[PDB]
Amino acid sequence: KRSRKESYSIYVYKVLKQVHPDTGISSKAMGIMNSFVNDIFERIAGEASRLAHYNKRSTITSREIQTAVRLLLPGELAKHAVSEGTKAVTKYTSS
Amino acid sequence: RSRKESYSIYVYKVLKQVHPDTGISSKAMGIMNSFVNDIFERIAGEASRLAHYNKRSTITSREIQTAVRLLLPGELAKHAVSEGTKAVTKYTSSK
Amino acid sequence: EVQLQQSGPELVEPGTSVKMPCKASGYTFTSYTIQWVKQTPRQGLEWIGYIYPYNAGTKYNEKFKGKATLTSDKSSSTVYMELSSLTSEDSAVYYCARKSSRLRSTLDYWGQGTSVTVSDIKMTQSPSSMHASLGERVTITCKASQDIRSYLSWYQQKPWKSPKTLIYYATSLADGVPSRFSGSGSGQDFSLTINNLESDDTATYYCLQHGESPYTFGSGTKLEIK
Amino acid sequence: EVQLQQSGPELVEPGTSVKMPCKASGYTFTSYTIQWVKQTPRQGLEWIGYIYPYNAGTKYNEKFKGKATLTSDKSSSTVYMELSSLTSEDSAVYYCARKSSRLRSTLDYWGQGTSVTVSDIKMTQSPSSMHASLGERVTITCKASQDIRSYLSWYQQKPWKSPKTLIYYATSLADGVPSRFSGSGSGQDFSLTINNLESDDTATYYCLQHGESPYTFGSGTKLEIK
Amino acid sequence: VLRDNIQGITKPAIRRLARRGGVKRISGLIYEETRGVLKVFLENVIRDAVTYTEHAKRKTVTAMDVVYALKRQGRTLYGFGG
Amino acid sequence: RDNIQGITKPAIRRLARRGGVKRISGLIYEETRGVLKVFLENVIRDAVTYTEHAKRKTVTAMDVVYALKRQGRTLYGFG
Amino acid sequence: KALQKELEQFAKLLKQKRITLGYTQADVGLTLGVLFGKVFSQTTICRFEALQLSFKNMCKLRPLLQKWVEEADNN
Amino acid sequence: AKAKSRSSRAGLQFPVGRVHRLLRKGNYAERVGAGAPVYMAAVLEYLTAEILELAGNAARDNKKTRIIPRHLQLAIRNDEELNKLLGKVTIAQGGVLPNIQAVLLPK
Amino acid sequence: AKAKSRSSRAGLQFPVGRVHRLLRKGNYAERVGAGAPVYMAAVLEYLTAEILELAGNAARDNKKTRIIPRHLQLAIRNDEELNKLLGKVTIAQGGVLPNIQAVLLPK
Amino acid sequence: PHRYRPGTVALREIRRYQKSTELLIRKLPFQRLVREIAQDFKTDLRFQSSAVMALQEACEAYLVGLFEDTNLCAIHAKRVTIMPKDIQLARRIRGER
Amino acid sequence: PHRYRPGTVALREIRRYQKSTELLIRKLPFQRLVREIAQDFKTDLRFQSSAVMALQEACEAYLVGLFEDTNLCAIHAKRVTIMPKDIQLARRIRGE
DNA sequence: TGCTGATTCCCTCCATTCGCTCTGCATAACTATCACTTTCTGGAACTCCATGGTCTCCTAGGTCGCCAGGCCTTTGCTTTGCAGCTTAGAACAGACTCTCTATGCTCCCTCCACCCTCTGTTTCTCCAGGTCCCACATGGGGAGGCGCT
DNA sequence: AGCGCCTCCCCATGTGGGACCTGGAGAAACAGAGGGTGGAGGGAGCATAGAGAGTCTGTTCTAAGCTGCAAAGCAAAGGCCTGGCGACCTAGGAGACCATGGAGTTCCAGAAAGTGATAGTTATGCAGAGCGAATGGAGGGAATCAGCA
Repeated sequence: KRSRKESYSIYVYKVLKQVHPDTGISSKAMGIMNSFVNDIFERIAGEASRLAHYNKRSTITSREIQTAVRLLLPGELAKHAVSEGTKAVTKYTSS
Repeated sequence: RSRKESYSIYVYKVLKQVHPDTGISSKAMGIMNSFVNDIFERIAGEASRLAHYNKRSTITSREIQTAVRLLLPGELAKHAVSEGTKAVTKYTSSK
Repeated sequence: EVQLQQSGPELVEPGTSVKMPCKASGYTFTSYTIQWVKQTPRQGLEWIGYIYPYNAGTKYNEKFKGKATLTSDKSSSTVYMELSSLTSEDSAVYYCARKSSRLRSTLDYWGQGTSVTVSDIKMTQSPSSMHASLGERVTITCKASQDIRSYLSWYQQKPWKSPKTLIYYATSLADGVPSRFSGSGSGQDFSLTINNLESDDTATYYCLQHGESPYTFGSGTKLEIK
Repeated sequence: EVQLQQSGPELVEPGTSVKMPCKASGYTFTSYTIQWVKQTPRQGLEWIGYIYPYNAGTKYNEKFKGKATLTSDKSSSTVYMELSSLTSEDSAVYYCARKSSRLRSTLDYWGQGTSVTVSDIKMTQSPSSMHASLGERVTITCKASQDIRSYLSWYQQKPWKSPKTLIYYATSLADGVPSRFSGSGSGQDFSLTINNLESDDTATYYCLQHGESPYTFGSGTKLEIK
Repeated sequence: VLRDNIQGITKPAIRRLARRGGVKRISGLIYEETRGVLKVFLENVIRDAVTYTEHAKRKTVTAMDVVYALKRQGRTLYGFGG
Repeated sequence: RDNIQGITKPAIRRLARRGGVKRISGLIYEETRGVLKVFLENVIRDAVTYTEHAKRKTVTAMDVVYALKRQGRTLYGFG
Repeated sequence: KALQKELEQFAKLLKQKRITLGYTQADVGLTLGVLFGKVFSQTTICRFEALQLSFKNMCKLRPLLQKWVEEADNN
Repeated sequence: AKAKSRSSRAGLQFPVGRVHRLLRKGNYAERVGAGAPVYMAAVLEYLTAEILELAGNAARDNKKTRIIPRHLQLAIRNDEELNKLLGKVTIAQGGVLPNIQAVLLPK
Repeated sequence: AKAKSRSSRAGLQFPVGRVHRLLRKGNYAERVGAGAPVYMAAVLEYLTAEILELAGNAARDNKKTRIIPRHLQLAIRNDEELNKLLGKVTIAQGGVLPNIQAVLLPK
Repeated sequence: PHRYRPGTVALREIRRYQKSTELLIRKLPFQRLVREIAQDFKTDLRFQSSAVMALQEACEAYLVGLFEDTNLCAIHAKRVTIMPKDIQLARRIRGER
Repeated sequence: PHRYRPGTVALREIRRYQKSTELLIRKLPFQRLVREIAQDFKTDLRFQSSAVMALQEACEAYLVGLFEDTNLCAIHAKRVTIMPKDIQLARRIRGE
């Protein structure tokens, strides 16, 4: 009757089977991946929250997430992450 | 113009309470305002994380006491905990 | 902003070794790999190797191991190439190209090309050469041998000039490239589309994969205007 | 946990110099000053000075300036006290006490004290010596000559023992002290109240101010029960 | 009641930790210094973890409290939750 | 635009004297200029990012303070 | 335990004979292939001559050098 | 009424709905626009794809077909950017990069 | 009933109401438990009083009536706990501590 | 018999322990040390196995990284033997002191 | 004439510049450096005076702390002269 | 310059276990839909402030010359840390017991958010002197080249 | 070769002269306090089971102690080279001042976009089974180190 824990171990495996079809993963490496996704989520979300608070805004938009990615991630990493976020938002607001 | 608030009168009241001959400059008042805002942000962020870890949706004086025990070093934390407990006891005992 | 300085043409007698520098300026030198390719009239562009100055990590082509060695000098921000035992088929234009350590990124900026004169995924490009007018649409096909997950790049090369990056990640535009050029395709089938041409589109176009360990360039398509 | 180890008694010939160790344990040594108090049966307790091991910062009393020298050694966590040119009025017990750099904090933990034998603001305590029953109320006054911002502490000392800290900041109880003791007052008027008596409370009670640069102890009250 | 357990961090263990750190030669006074440094780091992390445990009204120190303590001291640890 | 030579030799000498340095080698100054350039680029890039997020064309002291902060180099006295 | 001492003594006199004959251990490993079709390396001969291999390995490598000693005595 | 979760509408595998819920419940802002979880899920998916592909390559040049935390540490510490992002981060059971200083080698 | 404030109820100088408003609107939690601003204001007032008292003592030893940021820097850096609290903090126009290493002195 | 020169075994130990991933301190003495240290903060505490495990990976990673910084300090002083002054200098520059 | 031996005026300068709090770089070259560095990120952008002042205070504090660590490295290498290798070692241990 | 001998580490094979991956079931949370509100584009004036240019005066910097003292190299001594061996002891893995405490469920109930009024606290603006920095004079102190010993 | 009395430069203290910055008083105004409601979030008991001490045992692997010695560290001399110190001439910074035009901001409309409530259906977590990847064992060979020639 104990409650259920939730993680990213299902989606991380899907991304792994996209980028490497014949490659498994251990449970410890999945724990590292879950901790990584959680850490980057808290970093970007806190950064974007600070960006919205500095500008006296009450909402987090994709512009705040883009600026937080630009501030947090180093150069080419931030460039490709901005590319991916822009492409996903463009694809989402078309259906 | 636009009425920006600070801690200058509060820090000046504290200064005239602990040193009733000693003035302060504008630059030192800016340092004191930055110090109060920085420590406020640190304690409030630690208390927010403490409330989020234990599945709590409120920040009470227990979260603030634990945060003060976390950020501040030893005797500093002990005297700050004594001051906070004394103030909360006086506030409860007097409406 | 980003410059890849190189040396002049080196006339070299067979038997000895030759040195080529790739003095780099305008960016953080340790964060980007420097890759070396060579170009001949006989077989076109082919990738020789690269050197990562962050850990001085080398990786060479299988046919260039021993023939070419790569070193880096972090203080002078330079990358040095040694070619030893220059045979008769070594007169070539040698290019160094910046490329980020990200897998999506490609050889975005190139060196001028040192002319050295001596006294695997197969790339299939269907059009070897084509002619076009001043306003029509051109399509260039780059069907590949194996599967590359969108890790294809399109380059434009003027005669006696360094190649210019047009398309990275098989669809994305490079920096400064106008929207006339459009990459498309994925997997094994890729294509480059020129929407309306100018007088500056008379050039040789190449497609390069970097999904596998040996990077292979295209056969090259010559585009001549009017 | 926290203890301050001191050496044995010294029988010193006059005109020489004597070293005093204050080996410390149980706490971070650099974060707390070490104070030195001299105790004679004729002048009572006298504050000499303190050493801060964080920056090796010294501060001495004016009547002990030059006569006393404080040093610190962070490798062995030891505090050394030098007395030079021993006058015949040096037969006294020397205590070293821990005190944090916070202004509210007091001389909380004391050493056993070394007995050396040669071969401002004034605290007024109204009862010199008083008699109390097994369940009476004891009130001790510590009227100050000047104003202090509640920076007064109350100490209890058994015969041939180190003083025990009862009250700090004139109202707050020390660690391990029962709630029978209660400090009150501020400014220039202070008081210590013993609620109900035990046989343990046969002791001498002192009040120390540390609101100004020379720290001054009180005269002390002798309290004996039945 | 345990006492004198910093000596259980033996000299070969410190030598192995130096070999993983790339150290060729090790002086004889390195081991006591390493025991003191490891002790100070352990009391800092354990003190923060025990504070996180006592806030949760628990008598059991969990791995998540250790992870929050490490994150608090700027030494974020992956692979043990969070 | 050059202007890294405006951080002159006696300015770096004064900054080393404040740091407690008694003797200075001749190759210290170019290394210090490169270090200062790297640090200034890292702070100014984040400050310009904070400025561009606010749709502003002026870098304020608040943007510099936020940029500094994000690098763990909190500066007091500018708001 | 007597078999270990016998193997040690036998390896002792094959080492003495090999030093007397001037043949190297690699020569023995090369000539094992000629004698039996079983070529052994320098390391195997060194391990046998040092007497620290497995007992089963020792017994397996024994009869080959029993025949090799007779081969090198006259042939 | 139907299908089409927000991840499939954005062409992603990371959950847009769960990221929106975590942004709402994470006490970051009063409101959350409905492009922020899409951008955020895309950035997380790109970073996961990059680290997982580099770790898969590190496992492939190890005659292995399963990613252990050693492969993740080898992927992260061999990159300038990645190391910079995760520079103050300890990976459990990851070890260190194999390197010896050049003055320690004998000559 | 004359509207007395919460700081005078708690016997403080720092504002309980403004700290409550900043805690409410600062996106820290869904609720604020109304004894938390009293504790927060008391801790901020204690830290301000300690720093200001040490800075005023430094100004008095420097024979100055007014406090400048040099006095705040001398107060902070001479205390181990205050320097531990503000280790990664730069005080503008504060200078550094006077500290010459012992080897650099003559003889 | 046969003996290796000093620094030869010490280099193969560097090459061996830098390619391995597991813990270098024994589990039970570290667990006893953790319980001894934690008993000075709260009596009758009870850790989980994963808490002690996480503490061990954190402490070993910190000690290994400090040993690389110590080795750099030793090489800067034209030495190959690390000394306590190198540990003190590395902790001084890192901000741990 | 009169001439101080080397290291005397250096120690006097150490005492003088550790006693004071004023900035050690001239304001105009630092302003020009800040503007040219910001030119690579923005083509035409203005600067508050306080922004350049905060940048100068932060840069001078960073350089003074790095010179402190550099002097510690030089003393650990049994020297009194700081070299670029001391700066590189200090920035390596700091993580820069 | 070897090179032959001895260790040591990487390559295969082969059972052998452990764990990862796939599948089935329940349940919770994500989505479609509608009504509501409320944040923020979007013009737009409007003041303001950062840039650009002028001007003057010092003064800090750049250059050069001389010298000393500090850093680097070499050589010799010594001492201490390493490689190796032998012995024993304690870590480890498994196998139990045994309590105990963390977690979930239910009741309910105190308290916190919310809203509406209102008033008194705070902030902005403007005078008034007190703090202090500069200029100059005086004196002590520390550094450093020359005389008598 | 060794200290010390003159010389000299620099720092620390006292005494005015003002110029700047801080302290204090008056008027908006807005935000904190007061009071009444209603819905929760979060307390108290109550139970169960997962789980973390606690103990025994057999082992064997690792730590501890000793020894021979070699090479690394440290001290001392010597040299040279490279920074420090002082002089001087000049260019550039500092401070003040004016114009300006482009930018940051407040004002009001309203329209797009986010929230809130509900149903339920789909995605996902948890439990169970079965091969496959991965350890270990055993040789076997390639690579490398060290001492003899």
